[PDB]
Amino acid sequence: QVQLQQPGAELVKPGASVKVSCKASGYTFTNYWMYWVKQRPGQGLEWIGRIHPSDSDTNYNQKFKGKATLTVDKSSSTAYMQLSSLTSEDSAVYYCAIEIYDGYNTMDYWGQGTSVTVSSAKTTPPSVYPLAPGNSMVTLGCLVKGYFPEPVTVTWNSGSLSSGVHTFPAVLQSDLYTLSSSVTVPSSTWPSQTVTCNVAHPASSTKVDKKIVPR
Amino acid sequence: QVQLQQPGAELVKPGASVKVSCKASGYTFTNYWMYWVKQRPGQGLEWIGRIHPSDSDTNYNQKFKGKATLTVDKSSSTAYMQLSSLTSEDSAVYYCAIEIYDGYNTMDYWGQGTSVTVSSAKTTPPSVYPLAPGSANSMVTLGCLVKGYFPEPVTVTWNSGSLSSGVHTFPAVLQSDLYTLSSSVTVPSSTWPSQTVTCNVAHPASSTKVDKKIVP
Amino acid sequence: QVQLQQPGAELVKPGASVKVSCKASGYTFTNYWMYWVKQRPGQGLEWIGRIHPSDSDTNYNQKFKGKATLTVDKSSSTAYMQLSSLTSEDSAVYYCAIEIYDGYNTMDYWGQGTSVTVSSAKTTPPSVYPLAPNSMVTLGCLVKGYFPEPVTVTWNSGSLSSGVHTFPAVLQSDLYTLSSSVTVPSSTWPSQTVTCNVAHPASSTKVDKKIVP
Amino acid sequence: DIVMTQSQKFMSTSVGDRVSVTCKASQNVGTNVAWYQQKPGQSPKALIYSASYRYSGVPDRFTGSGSGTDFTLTISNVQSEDLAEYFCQQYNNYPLTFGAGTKLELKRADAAPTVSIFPPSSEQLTSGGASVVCFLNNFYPKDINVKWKIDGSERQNGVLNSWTDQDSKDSTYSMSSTLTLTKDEYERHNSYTCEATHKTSTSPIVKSFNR
Amino acid sequence: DIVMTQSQKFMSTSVGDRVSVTCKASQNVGTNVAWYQQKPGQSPKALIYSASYRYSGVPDRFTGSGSGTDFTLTISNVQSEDLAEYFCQQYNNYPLTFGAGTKLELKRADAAPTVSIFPPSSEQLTSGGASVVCFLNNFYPKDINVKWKIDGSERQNGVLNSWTDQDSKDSTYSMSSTLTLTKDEYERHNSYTCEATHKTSTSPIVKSFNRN
Amino acid sequence: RADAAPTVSIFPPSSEQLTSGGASVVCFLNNFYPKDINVKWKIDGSERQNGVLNSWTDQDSKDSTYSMSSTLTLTKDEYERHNSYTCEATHKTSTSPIVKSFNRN
Repeated sequence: QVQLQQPGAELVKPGASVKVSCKASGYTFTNYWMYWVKQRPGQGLEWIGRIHPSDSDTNYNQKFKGKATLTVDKSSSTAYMQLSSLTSEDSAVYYCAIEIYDGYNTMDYWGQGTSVTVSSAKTTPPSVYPLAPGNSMVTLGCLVKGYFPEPVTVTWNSGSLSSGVHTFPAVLQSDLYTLSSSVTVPSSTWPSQTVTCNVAHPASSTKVDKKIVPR
Repeated sequence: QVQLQQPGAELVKPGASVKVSCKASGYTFTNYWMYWVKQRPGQGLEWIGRIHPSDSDTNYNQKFKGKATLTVDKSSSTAYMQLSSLTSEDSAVYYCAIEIYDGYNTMDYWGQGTSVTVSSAKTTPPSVYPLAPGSANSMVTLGCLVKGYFPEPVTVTWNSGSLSSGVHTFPAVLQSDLYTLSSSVTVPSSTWPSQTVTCNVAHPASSTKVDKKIVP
Repeated sequence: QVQLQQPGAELVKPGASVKVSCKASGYTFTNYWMYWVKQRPGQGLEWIGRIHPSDSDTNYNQKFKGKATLTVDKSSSTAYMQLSSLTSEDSAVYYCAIEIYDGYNTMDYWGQGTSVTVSSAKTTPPSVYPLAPNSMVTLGCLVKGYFPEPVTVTWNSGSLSSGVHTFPAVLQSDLYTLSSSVTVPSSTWPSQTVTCNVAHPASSTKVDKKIVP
Repeated sequence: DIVMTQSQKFMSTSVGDRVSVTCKASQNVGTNVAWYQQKPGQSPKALIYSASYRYSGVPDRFTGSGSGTDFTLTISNVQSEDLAEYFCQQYNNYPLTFGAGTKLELKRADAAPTVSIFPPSSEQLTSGGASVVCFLNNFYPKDINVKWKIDGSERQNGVLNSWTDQDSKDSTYSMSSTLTLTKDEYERHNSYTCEATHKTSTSPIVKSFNR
Repeated sequence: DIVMTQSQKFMSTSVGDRVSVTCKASQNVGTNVAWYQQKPGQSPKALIYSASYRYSGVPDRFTGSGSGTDFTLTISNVQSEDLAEYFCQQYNNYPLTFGAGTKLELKRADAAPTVSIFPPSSEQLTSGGASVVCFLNNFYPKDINVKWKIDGSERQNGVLNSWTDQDSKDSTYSMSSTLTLTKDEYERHNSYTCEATHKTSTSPIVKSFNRN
Repeated sequence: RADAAPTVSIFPPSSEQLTSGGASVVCFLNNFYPKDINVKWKIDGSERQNGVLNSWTDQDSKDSTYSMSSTLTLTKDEYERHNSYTCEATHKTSTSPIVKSFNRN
């Protein structure tokens, strides 16, 4: 299967540099242009540039002339975008993407996007707290408090519990992020069965599974 | 699951330095004190120091101030203890440990310990020889000779851990800069030689994993 | 693998009959004598008889001569023991057993035993009730009002076997009731799920009861 | 550079009905216009290329039209799963430029919030902090007022509010409100009340607990 | 530094009985005292904190008591699985200091050793060396003597002996004795004998094999 | 083996059982020695013997101790007519009985 693997988050100090990777697999790496898109938080999409891994031919957006440099490593089938002289305006999600037309259909494939955060603050892993109640349905919750930087992934019962889930956007407060997640299940499900909130913070290599225990 | 992950062993030349790693997972790395304990071969426990990974605040045993340095890497949730100017007295097992009180119960969590050996000798993988009884009871004793390795430790299991009862694994003995230990298992005569009995030996210091079948 | 498969229980009316089966597998059925042993609940071992599946040659205890009948079915590798005119004295566990010497070792093989209950009462499945309440915590499982014996009680499908006390059943008005306790670390419960698994093959009952706070 | 306008920042319709987006290009871009869909938290998804051609897997409900400078994206039989931001983009000249984006909104009847309150967990209390969490789930419209009361006195500090986007299942909204105190301050009071004021009723929805 | 003095280096009892190990602090440490259990080859395990409170999973058989300078760890209903070294620790003052450790022993009846001898494997003979191994398993008490005879002649050069700790199942001891020779010297003789002298018999337990 | 005091645990009737109009209060007395032991049931301080059934395990295959489960079975009406349910264990390991109890409330 065609895949574009991108790391989750990159925390880089101001003035420093960073190299964002995009590992391709499942197709001929040197056959399709590799596009790079930047999206700042709560903003729109911006085109950074494109590169053809065959001969490293590039088309740049003049805005990112001295900011971004696209390279490829054909031995590993990996594309790279190096960002230099990092500022707060460079904090964004960076996507790599390709477009394949096989002579029958046209498909687009995107990486998950790398959340580059430019800050002098250090990484802080989240503190995961259970939200258990003190009806035909019951609402359970999960408090993911005091982490940095973005993002975190929250799932319920390793993704097996998806309906009735509300995961709330993270809010930045006192240099730290905090979010919460609620899940509503039949009263015959909890507390008879296990309900687990799975929190993943890749910037700190953190994976915490917190079960919602009745008291 | 809360886990502390330490490498099994490290072989360092005298006067050099070594950085022991303790990789944490399953909990908020910056919420609990990281403790370090030293145990020399055959001796008791000694407290080296503790470090709080939130702000790298440290408490050091004054005996180890110039010797041990505790750091953390929050981006990988890993604690490090660096030992410098290593001497023979620094050959020991070094544990990392944490203590979690969750408002209900108090649990302790320990790494397996890293066996640090300060020596100028090089690594030698073990030779594993089967101990099969002589030609021609209701129970038969088999064995396994793990000879001529360095440094400690080695792990010995039978049938990948399936055979645990009736097992005697003997402590290693140091002779001529080489370690030797042995292991015996006693099984029913209906088990051997009708079924395979395998001595699994792992020596991490040499990336060695040998599975030696006991053949009649 | 050599094994002897017997049903766990049989409920038969007074004066009626029962036919205990012993399904043999993993070996040549017609090469070894098949033995039958009776054990009243709380008593000793009694020998009923033996039968060779090769030609149905039999040796009987004279005590069970007029009551027990031994037969074999070679097409199904199954031995049978039939009892007739059942009385309350015939309520017991009945074992089939063989002995195999292969020139090197002598192995014995036993069936699980068939609990034969001679009663006019009808089968009743058990009601399984959870028992929920330091460094250790004791949980419990109440298996009330079943008939006849036996029931099989495990914890976490057998994965929880240390610290378990399964108490013998008591009889009251043609109904049995037993309880089982388990002591686990405080970090295990209520954090992780602990399940009481109760099997009653006489009523084709399999109930899994999780211990919920 | 060539500028893609998209005059509307929000488009509104009902489930089952249709919507449309215009995209104005500063110069003639021929038919080299693409349309992307971006649901919250996901990567962009290409819907249309060459003004009117769909990518594989894009349903008939999405139709692109236009040539020259006036391009339109039309979504018919709109369902709650279509809640996303939609961008136009020209690839006729370099550099490649995107539109500002148009977010889809779905109209529906009012719905009162289901409110649930949660005291601080025993685990957090060992850290020296105490967060009280109030969930306000599946309400419409998105405007809502939440107040916290401690023993009758209102607290409008140490509160963290967060709203979900429009729900991809029933087009409702949800809100999380977290009142964070120190453990000492928490144990110095008894009643903790969460009051939700929504246009569905003049009487607030009150959830409270006594510690 | 505070000196945590465990008066006894060894504590003994029988299975099912009770044992108590004391620990003496040189200064008043209040109740900020912890106890640890370490079975052979394993990481230490915390049993007691705050002098008398159990960590989760620690059975109630382990109880702690004392305040100030005198502290006591008591193990009730002792089983073979409780064979370990037990350390007291003070964390009232810095630096944190442990005791010297008290090793638990279990008294039991005598047991004669089960003796097995093993000729050098054909695999080892390709290396130019030859090791003869003798296992002496499940004996009590620990004192035992092994003599290697090569063609009826005692050989004590090249003998490697190793003793296990008390077994965690039946509280017995086991010993492994290896006699290592060169390949050429092993083939220069025929009778190889492992003789076990233990207080359970006036006559040694003899196991021999002939290289033929 | 040496004498050992029992570990006493009391359990009120489950809500699942109360739907059936029956109620069983279970008391566990685990890992004691010797086998001789006396259990007194106190309902609102009054000793009750009617409806009490006892069961002893065989000698434990690990520590050679004994265990015993005492179950007081009454009707749901008789259950909710009282409040204090107490399990008292008298053993030779101590003159004072080990008292485990609960209240309905």
